[PDB]
Amino acid sequence: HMNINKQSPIPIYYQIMEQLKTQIKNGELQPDMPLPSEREYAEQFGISRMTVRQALSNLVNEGLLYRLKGRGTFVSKPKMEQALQGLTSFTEDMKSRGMTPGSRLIDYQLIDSTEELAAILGCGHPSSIHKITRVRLANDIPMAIESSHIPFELAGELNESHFQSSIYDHIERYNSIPISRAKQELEPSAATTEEANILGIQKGAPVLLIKRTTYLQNGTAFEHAKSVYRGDRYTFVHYMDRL
Amino acid sequence: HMNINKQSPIPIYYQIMEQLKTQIKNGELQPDMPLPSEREYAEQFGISRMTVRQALSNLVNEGLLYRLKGRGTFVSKPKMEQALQGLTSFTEDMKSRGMTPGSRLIDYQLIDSTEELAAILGCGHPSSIHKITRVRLANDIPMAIESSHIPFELAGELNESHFQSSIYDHIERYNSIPISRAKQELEPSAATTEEANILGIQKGAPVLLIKRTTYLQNGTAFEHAKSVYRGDRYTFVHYMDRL
Ligand SMILES: CC(=O)N[C@@H]1[C@@H](O)[C@H](O)[C@@H](COP(=O)(O)O)O[C@@H]1O
Ligand SMILES: CC(=O)N[C@@H]1[C@@H](O)[C@H](O)[C@@H](COP(=O)(O)O)O[C@@H]1O
Repeated sequence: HMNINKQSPIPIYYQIMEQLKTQIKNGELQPDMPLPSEREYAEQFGISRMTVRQALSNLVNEGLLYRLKGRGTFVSKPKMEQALQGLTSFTEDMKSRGMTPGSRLIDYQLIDSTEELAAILGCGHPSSIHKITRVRLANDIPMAIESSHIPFELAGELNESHFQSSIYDHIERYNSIPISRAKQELEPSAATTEEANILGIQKGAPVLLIKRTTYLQNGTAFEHAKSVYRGDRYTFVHYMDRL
Repeated sequence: HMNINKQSPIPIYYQIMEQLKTQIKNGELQPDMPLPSEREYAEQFGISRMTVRQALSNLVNEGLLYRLKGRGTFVSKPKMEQALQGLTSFTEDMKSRGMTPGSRLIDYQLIDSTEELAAILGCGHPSSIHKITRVRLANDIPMAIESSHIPFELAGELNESHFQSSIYDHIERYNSIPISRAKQELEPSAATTEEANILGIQKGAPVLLIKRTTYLQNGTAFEHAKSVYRGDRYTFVHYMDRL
C-alpha cells in the first residue's frame, strides 16, 4: 500500500500519481487485476475522492492506466513487437510503428582500436573507432541504451546532428553501399542502477542485453554494438523452420 | 564475504563449497577477477589452508571453477549458444552439444480447452488439451522449465515414458506428419521463487521467458509452450537480413 504524507509540500494527487507510477515500475500492480476503487483509496488514506479522481484521471490521460466499463481501472501494458529477423534501424522501427524516434547522447568518444575490437570488426589496428552511446527514445520515452562501435573510415567525422538522426542512414550514404546482414546475441539481464535511471525503470528490472555485429553488402563489418532494451515495453519475435 | 560456522556439524570444506556456490549464484563472485588465494581465505576465517584447498579442488572437479598457471583460480561461466532460426527440440539441442538430455515431470494435467487457448492453437472448443510441465536437464543439471499445451488428439494418451523422452519425436511419430514451423516470443524476466528453486538459481535471477507456438507440415498447430530458460547458461543467437 502507498505512503501518503499530508504534511508534505507535494500535493496529495501528485503523491498518488508518483506512488502509483512507482508501484507500476516495481510491479506491485499487475495489468491483470483492477486498481482499488476511488472509494477504497479515499477511505484508506482519509482523503477526498476528488483528489483520488484527479490523480487517476491524469494517469489515464498519460496512457498509464485505462478504464474498462463495469470492470474497473487497469494498468496499461503497451508492448512493441520487435521482429528479430529483419535488419532495421531504431529509426526505421519507430517510423513503421507510427512513432517519433529520438536520441539523447550519453557519451561519444573516438577511441583507439584494440586487438579484441579489431578482430570483431576486421578493421585496422592501430585505428580510430567511433564509440557512440545513446538513449534511444520513442515519443520522448526511453526505450533502449545502445553503444555502437564504428571504424572511423566507415563513417568519417561525426557530430551532434548525426547522433540526433539515424546512424544507419548515414552509414549507407557515406559508404554508397547498403546495410545487408547482422549477427545478434541475446541475453536477459537485470537493469543496473545506471541503466535503470536513464531508462526510467526500476533498479534490477528485466532487460534484454543485445550484442550486434552489422555488415555492409560487400561483407565489411561496420558496427559492433551492445545494447540494453526495456523488458517492460518490448516483446521479441522470430520464426523458425524445420531443417 | 563468506559465512563460516566452526561449531556446525557440517564440515568446513563443505560449507566453503556451498557458500562459494551460493556466491557464484548471487553474483558476489565474478568470472573476470581471480578468487581470493588459499591464504586469504584461510587467514580470514581462521582455518587450515588444506581445508580451503580441498573445497577449491572439489569445485574445480565439478567444473564450477578453473585454474590458471599465473593468474590464479577463476569462476567458470560456461554458456551454451542457442541458435534461434532452426526449429528443434530440447532433446535434439542437447545431443548436438554432446550432452545427455533429461526431464523431471513438474506436473501433468489434462485440461479443458479455454477460448483463449483454442484461438491460439486453432483447436476445437470444447476440447481436451495436454498440459505438460517439465524441468529439462543437461547432464542432470536443470536448464529450463517448459509448460507445453498440446491438443489431446494430436498426441493421444501420454505416460511417464513420453515425459522422460522427446515430445517432438512422439508428435511426429503419432501424427505421421513432421514438425515444420514455429513462432517464438521472447521476454527478459526475473526468476520467481518457485522457478528459482527448481532451476537451482537465485530468486530473481535473469531468465528468458519464451512463448512458442509450433506447427505441423499440414499447418495444424500442435503446441503452445511457455518456458523459462536460465540466463546464466544461455546465449541466444540469430542472424538478420536486409529485406
Ligand atoms: C539492438 C541493436 O543492436 N539495435 C540497432 C543498433 O545497434 C543500431 O546502432 C541502431 C541504429 O539506429 P539509427 O539508424 O536510428 O541511429 O539500430 C538498431 O537500434
Ligand atoms: C523455448 C521452447 O519453446 N522450447 C521447446 C519446447 O517448447 C518443446 O516442448 C521442447 C520439446 O523437446 P523434446 O522433444 O525433447 O521433449 O523442445 C524445445 O525445448
